[PDB]
Amino acid sequence: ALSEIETRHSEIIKLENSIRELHDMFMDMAMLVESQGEMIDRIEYNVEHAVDYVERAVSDTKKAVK
Amino acid sequence: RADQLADESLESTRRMLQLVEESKDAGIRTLVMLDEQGEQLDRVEEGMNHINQDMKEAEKNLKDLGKARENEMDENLEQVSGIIGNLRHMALDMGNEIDTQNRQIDRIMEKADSNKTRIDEANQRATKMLG
Amino acid sequence: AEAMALLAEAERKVKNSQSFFSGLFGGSSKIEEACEIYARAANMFKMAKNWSAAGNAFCQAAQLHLQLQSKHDAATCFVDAGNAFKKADPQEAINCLMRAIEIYTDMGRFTIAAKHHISIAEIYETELVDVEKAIAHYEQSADYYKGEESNSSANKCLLKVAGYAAQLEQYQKAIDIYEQVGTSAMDSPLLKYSAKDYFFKAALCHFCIDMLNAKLAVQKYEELFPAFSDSRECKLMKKLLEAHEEQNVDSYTESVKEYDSISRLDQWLTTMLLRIKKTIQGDEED
Amino acid sequence: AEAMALLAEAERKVKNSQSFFSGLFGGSSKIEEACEIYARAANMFKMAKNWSAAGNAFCQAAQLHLQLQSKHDAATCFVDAGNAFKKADPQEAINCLMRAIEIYTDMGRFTIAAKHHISIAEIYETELVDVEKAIAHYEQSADYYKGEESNSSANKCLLKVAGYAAQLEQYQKAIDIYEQVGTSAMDSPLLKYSAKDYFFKAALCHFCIDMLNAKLAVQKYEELFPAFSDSRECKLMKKLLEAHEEQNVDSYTESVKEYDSISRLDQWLTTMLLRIKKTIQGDEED
Amino acid sequence: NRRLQQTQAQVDEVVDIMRVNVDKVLERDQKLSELDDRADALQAGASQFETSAAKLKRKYW
Amino acid sequence: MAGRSMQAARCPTDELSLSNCAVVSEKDYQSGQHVIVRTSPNHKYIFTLRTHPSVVPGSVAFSLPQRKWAGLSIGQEIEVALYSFDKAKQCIGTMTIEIDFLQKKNIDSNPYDTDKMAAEFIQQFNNQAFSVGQQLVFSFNDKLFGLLVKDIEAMRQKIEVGLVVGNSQVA
Repeated sequence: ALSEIETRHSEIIKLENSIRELHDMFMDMAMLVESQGEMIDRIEYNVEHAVDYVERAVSDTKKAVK
Repeated sequence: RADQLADESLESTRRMLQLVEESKDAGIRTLVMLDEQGEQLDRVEEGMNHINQDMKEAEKNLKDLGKARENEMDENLEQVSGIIGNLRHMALDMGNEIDTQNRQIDRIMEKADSNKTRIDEANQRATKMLG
Repeated sequence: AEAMALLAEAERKVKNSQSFFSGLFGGSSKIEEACEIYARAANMFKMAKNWSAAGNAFCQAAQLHLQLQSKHDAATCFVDAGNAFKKADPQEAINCLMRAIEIYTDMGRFTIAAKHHISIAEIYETELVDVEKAIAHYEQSADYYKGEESNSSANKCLLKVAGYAAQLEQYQKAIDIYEQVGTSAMDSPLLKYSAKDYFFKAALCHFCIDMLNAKLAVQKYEELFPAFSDSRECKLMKKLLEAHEEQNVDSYTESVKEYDSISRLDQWLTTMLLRIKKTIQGDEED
Repeated sequence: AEAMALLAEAERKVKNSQSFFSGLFGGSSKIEEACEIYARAANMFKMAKNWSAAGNAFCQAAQLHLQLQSKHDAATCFVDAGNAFKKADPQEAINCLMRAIEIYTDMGRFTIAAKHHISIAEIYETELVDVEKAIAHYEQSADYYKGEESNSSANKCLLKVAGYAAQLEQYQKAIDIYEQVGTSAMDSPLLKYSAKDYFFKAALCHFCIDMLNAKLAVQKYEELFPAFSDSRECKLMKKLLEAHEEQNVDSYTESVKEYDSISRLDQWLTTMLLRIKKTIQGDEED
Repeated sequence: NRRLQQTQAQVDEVVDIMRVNVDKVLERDQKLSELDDRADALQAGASQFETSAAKLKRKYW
Repeated sequence: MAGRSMQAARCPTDELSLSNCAVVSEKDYQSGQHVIVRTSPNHKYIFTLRTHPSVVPGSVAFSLPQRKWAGLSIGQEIEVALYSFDKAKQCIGTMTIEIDFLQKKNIDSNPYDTDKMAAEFIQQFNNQAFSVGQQLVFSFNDKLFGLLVKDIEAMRQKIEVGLVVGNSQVA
């Protein structure tokens, strides 16, 4: 029936693009996961290094009393 | 009209499959990164605790010095359905992962400030012992 | 290495030294030691799953910490205490948190003041069930987040505020919140996708308005047929607005029946849609 | 707890000591204490929601910090001042922000300099509405990001630049940006997907184009019919190029209506499409 | 026709998820940003302290 | 209780005009109660009340049809008092009404199923008071009409004023 194959059309087009919008999110999100994935590249960097500077700080201070 | 309503829709179903499948790959990469980024944080946590423990040792010592078309078409539908219902699988997983790391970062930011203020106190309590 | 043992030594340590004990010096050096003791106790208490004991233990170490002058790490201890009581059997879950924020607030730490401010409003609702005090917090908290330009969290909290404000009859005061968070969301080409629901909520929330507050909010919204995300916002709304302007509680209840297929209604929507269905029924046979 | 009082004490201690006050040493030790004072003041000013007062207070604490020799934590204060003025009634914000960058820049902290730089132009566009000064910043900032290896961010900024450059009429200066951000987007198979819109924009922007500058940007494009994503880029473009080269403000305005079906047109697109829509009419009428 | 409307809401079901996921990336924006800057200014105040400590070393060691 | 001074007003909106109910304020009465208006020691009328936060405290609003029946004018003093019916002798069972078109420029001779009318008349005028010789407007399918009680019978004695219940047969 035309009322079926037709309703199907407007429904499928309202099914694919319904994924479009969703697809757009995976686009932006993915672009953000990598974007914010940069800060972590610095976090890991800073953290360990911050421990290096502090470690040298706790050492000198201890030897400054001995 | 039923000829251009089904076919076009078929070319439409094709777009769906690829769009989701091509996005799922990005989803994998996302989860793949979420896993790695998770380790990078489990390595940051070690710092927060390390810094708060060492600074406590510094202060003490410092203060010390101070003081068939509809058939295959329908077949694709069963595929789209199985993929979407699967898109949630990761969608949910990536959710827990985030909520997890997000919580871990909270403990970091907190301690981070406590350590920061402390390191500043040490610096100030260090420029007052010279001489 | 016994909990009670530590608690005891800790007690004998925490006390302003005087007379023979004081000798020549003292003060912070002792009270600090006691703090570390109680913390070490709270540790094994959370071990044996005593919680109550662990929480109160942290309360001890914390309060003592203040007696030394160290609000920072103290407040953090207050947090360990709050988390303890929360996931425990006694109360105090609310007190510890208030005692933590009173510190983070004055110390000039709003970033966190709001972090636990939301946890607070979350417990004062899911536990104490005090929506009127929860909203006050969700709100003031969003104010702080907005100050830190953390628009995101600011919105998270506002969404909570309005969301429960509607359940608390505060419909108009809710739509205002949706209007603000709705206008302060279009700026980001990433919230355009979410900006819908805001308009749907604001267009559903009715302070018993007789004019077209909704017929106007639906218009303020920009929609086109090619939308598929929109099909889950105004398309339905318009059909509900006509179903209200015509006292037809059959077109509204049938439309909610159809719409309840392509997009399920959460508890919130149901409660409000029901409230609107009642504004229609209570107006028809009458 | 008196802001006015703190603001006074801070003054009485913020002055190069001499005579019986200076003693043997001194200097930075005092001015720092003063900074802490004004900070505490701005803190309660924001507590009472006087913001403006809090902002100017931070301005004082910051300015003082410079007089100590500590550009770092100083600039951070300038930031706080900006967040205050922004979520306040005065307009100051911009100033503080500029004063922040000059520090992060001279210090070498370009990473954060750009982090704020983007927020700068973001305010000079959402507030002062001075795009001419916004683009300059989005650009100079993208240079820093692109220098910090950070390609993604650099592209975010470039997108801002070109995007608003076409609104200001700078079409060619926009297509160049789209071309570059397009060739530097394929090196990441995690961006190929979006590389479309870039070509679509670069081909839409017309500096009174008369030939095939766009037909050339659409031909350089590699569309894969079986790669359905492209259906939101070139396929339309070709039909528009024809509707342009054939002085037909109907085929173009009909194609915009159809494409507006399979793919919702956003603000930007609309504005530019209408501009091209008139370049045809005036040519039908010459 | 059934399998059609059947797949519909299912897809939208994932769309509703991305929504929450998007709200998750925003949270990861506030944290990283401010924190990365704070922890970055840490090495600044930490390095200086290590410097002053060097002086305490050449006068007390 | 025993009676209080009130002032006649106009119906709030056309909405409460198709209910044939005296609209009052929430500060005075409450929707559901019955009252007896007084204009003289011999002219007593009974109406049904319906609250509305638009009415002025200390006054009752009546529709045009009601004012043309009880002889009420916009700006007069009347004494209203609570009236409780006796569901045992004043319950309407068979009431004959003289239906008629309200407007002329819309009077059609087309068929009108009475069943649907007697079903909608009890669905809109239920738990209300009616008197012999009372005049009101009937809204059947958005079509304006006019009624005129001729005779009322209790669930056969004739009653002055009755209470239309759920199992009431209208003719």
